[PDB]
Amino acid sequence: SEAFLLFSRRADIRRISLETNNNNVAIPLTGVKEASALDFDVTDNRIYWTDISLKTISRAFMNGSALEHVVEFGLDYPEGMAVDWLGKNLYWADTGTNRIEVSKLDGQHRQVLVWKDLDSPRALALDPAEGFMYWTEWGGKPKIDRAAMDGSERTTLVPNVGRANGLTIDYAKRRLYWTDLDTNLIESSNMLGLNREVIADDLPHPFGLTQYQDYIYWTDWSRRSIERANKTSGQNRTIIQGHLDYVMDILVFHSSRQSGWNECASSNGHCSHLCLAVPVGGFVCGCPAHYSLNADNRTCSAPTTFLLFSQKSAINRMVIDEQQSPDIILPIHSLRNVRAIDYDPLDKQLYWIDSRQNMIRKAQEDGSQGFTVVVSEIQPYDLSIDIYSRYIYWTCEATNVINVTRLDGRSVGVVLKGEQDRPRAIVVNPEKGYMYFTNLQERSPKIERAALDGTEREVLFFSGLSKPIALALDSRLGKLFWADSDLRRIESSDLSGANRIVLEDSNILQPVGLTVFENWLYWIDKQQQMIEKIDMTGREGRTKVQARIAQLSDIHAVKELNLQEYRQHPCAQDNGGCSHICLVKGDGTTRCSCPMHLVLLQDELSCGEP
Amino acid sequence: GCIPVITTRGVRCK
Ligand SMILES: *[C@@H]1O[C@H](CO)[C@@H](O[C@@H]2O[C@H](CO)[C@@H](O[C@@H]3O[C@H](CO[C@H]4O[C@H](CO)[C@@H](O)[C@H](O[C@H]5O[C@H](CO)[C@@H](O)[C@H](O)[C@@H]5O)[C@@H]4O)[C@@H](O)[C@H](O[C@H]4O[C@H](CO)[C@@H](O)[C@H](O)[C@@H]4O)[C@@H]3O)[C@H](O)[C@H]2NC(C)=O)[C@H](O)[C@H]1NC(C)=O
Ligand SMILES: *[C@@H]1O[C@H](CO)[C@@H](O[C@@H]2O[C@H](CO)[C@@H](O)[C@H](O)[C@H]2NC(C)=O)[C@H](O[C@@H]2O[C@@H](C)[C@@H](O)[C@@H](O)[C@@H]2O)[C@H]1NC(C)=O
Ligand SMILES: *[C@@H]1O[C@H](CO[C@@H]2O[C@@H](C)[C@@H](O)[C@@H](O)[C@@H]2O)[C@@H](O[C@@H]2O[C@H](CO)[C@@H](O)[C@H](O)[C@H]2NC(C)=O)[C@H](O)[C@H]1NC(C)=O
Ligand SMILES: *[C@@H]1O[C@H](CO)[C@@H](O)[C@H](O)[C@H]1NC(C)=O
Ligand SMILES: *[C@@H]1O[C@H](CO)[C@@H](O)[C@H](O)[C@H]1NC(C)=O
Ligand SMILES: [Ca+2]
Ligand SMILES: [Ca+2]
Ligand SMILES: [Ca+2]
Repeated sequence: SEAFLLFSRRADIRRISLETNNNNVAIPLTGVKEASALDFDVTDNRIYWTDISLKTISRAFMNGSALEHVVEFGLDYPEGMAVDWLGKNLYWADTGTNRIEVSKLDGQHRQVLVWKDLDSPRALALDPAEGFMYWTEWGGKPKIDRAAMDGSERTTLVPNVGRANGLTIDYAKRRLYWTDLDTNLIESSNMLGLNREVIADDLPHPFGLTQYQDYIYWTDWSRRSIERANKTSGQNRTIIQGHLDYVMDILVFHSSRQSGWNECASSNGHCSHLCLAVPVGGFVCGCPAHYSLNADNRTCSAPTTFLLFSQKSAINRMVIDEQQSPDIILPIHSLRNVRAIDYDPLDKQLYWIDSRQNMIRKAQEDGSQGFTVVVSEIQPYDLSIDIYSRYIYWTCEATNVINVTRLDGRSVGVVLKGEQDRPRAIVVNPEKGYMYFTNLQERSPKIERAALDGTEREVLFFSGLSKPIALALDSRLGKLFWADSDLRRIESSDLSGANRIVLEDSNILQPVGLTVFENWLYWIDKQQQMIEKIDMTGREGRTKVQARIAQLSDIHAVKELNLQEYRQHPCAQDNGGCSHICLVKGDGTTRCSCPMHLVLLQDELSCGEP
Repeated sequence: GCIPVITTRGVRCK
């Protein structure tokens, strides 16, 4: 339980003993590029640090063992971070994403706590024994803010201040400390931001700050030092170490800095996912981002109705609620060029085409159970899942076919081949037994319909098209939707091809995807880097959903599957007995068909070779 | 090489 001073500099985290004169050592870390923000857990002597250049948060024991990345995705500049040693939680702030997030100390159950009207949150301090967290905001109007450790009742504590750093709590004396990088002061106040006092005014460049016993410790970037002085008088100064340029953070490794108790410490509040300290009532139960807290206030429920949108190297999820929950990146590894996404509502699994690997991959939203459904002259261009028959209908840019594969990877076969066919975008309609696709023949783009076995093929549209690259449909309204990236517009029509109408053609730069959510049609504008939606009832206006999203690739809405309605489909029960293709006719009855390389047997159910 | 720079929105390499 010796007192240690830890500081971050360059790619190292180094250690200074505060009790023995003879002690300077580097923590044996591997693979760190820029060690910024430091904290620790008194429970297990683990140290935590963020990396501005790696855009990660990591942890390890002080002897360098059990190096672990706990946060990897969705970080831009994680300059603030703090361990909740009572609730066993990890808080951090990102000045790039303008977010303050929480997760378990192993990174599980990541949730966003502050995301609105937040400009450059940088320095974070936690008081779990009281239920408050404090942070500094940079930006146009810098301030020191306060909130509960669940993000609620956010308030501005100290409005007149420059860019403050090294926000530190003196738990014994109930005082806040910080450096001001604009006034070049070290200041102190009470927990309410009152009784403000300048502790040191003669420092040329104070940056980092911490407190131990009757001393405060700071770093000066002009003096290249870690220095220490009386926390009350500012005197009794001593230089802990010099010739240390650009120390990012200092931290006191001692149990006195992590003491006290709250309800989360004794029982985790019995919460399933997150126990968050709050001032009044002690604690509330939290949930991972987009999850719902149940009626018991103890257990969480994952969203069943959400919006997925993908970039070149990311697949994101957002919900449509009224607290305007933020969009999150799904922690999915090895994404290189995502060009199309889909979702299976039955097994709750995410599907996408990566055209760098020329594969159809599938995973869960946590990135687990990664599976390759289609692999190597294979060039998947678009995909659409038949959720009842458990097939993927996907287009192949190399062989110019429409191929069908089951979700587990077993090949059904090709249902469309053609000399001059260029099948690119595709949406299935298993409810009516048809599929819709674009034919990007040079000098004659087309939107076509066919049955899910290739028969009954007809051209619905062959004019007023330049590059129809995205398709959507809705079986209840009987409507088909598409976006033309060259004509820069979105159209719709009946599934029969009647009532073709232009939905939107103004202020669209390059629409490359679209999807339908109830009465709302969403699309992504790659060049304009935004998501937009229009109310198809005409009631509400065209709304900008999110902007500044680069490399947009696809967008896909997911509605909670109604299992009673699902099992009412005849092809959901043993494919209707069909070996390969189960089809729905106008009679609502089931018929079986085959891929192009098989023929239907006299069993009226099974496919065989010619 | 990079030197840390205090900006309006945080510390950045510049
Ligand atoms: C860092 O710097 C600080 C500030 O300079 C140092 O703290 C000061 O230490 C001196 C010397 O010990 C203290 O002077 C003594 O004060 C007592 C009582 O003073 C009362 O009134 C003060 C003025 O308002 C007030 O600040 C005091 O508050 C302290 O104590 C209360 C009580 O628990 C506590 O709650 C607070 O948080 C403060 O800690 C207090 O109410 C006075 O009686 C002393 O007289 C004795 O000593 C003299 C000479 O030794 C002797 O002649 C007398 O006969 C008598 O025996 C003495 O004046 C000063 O009060 C401290 N100030 C603060 C704010 O704490 C600190 O020591 C430095 N740290 C180091 C050196 O490591
Ligand atoms: C979970 O927290 C809820 C906070 O809103 C509690 O709901 C509130 O319960 C009140 C009764 O104590 C009730 O009058 C309020 O309408 C309601 N608040 C709403 C709906 O916003 C809930 O408390 C439970 O209430 C009923 C349902 C019983 O089950 C009681 O035993 C509970 O205290 C909390 N549920 C828990 C703690 O299981
Ligand atoms: C920490 O410093 C205090 C204060 O030092 C005094 O004030 C400074 C501005 C500087 O001028 C010092 O040289 C002064 O001595 C020390 O407390 C003082 O100790 C002297 C020595 O007898 C005494 O005469 C004063 O009354 C004390 N002042 C107060 C406010 O208590 C203190 O001893 C130093 N701590 C250590 C561990 O050395
Ligand atoms: C490092 O610390 C951990 C945690 O106490 C311990 O299990 C391990 O034996 C220590 N030594 C090494 C070499 O990992
Ligand atoms: C269709 O896909 C299967 C594997 O999914 C593959 O074996 C077959 O060759 C494909 N047919 C083509 C590309 O024409
Ligand atoms: Ca600190
Ligand atoms: Ca599609
Ligand atoms: Ca889509």
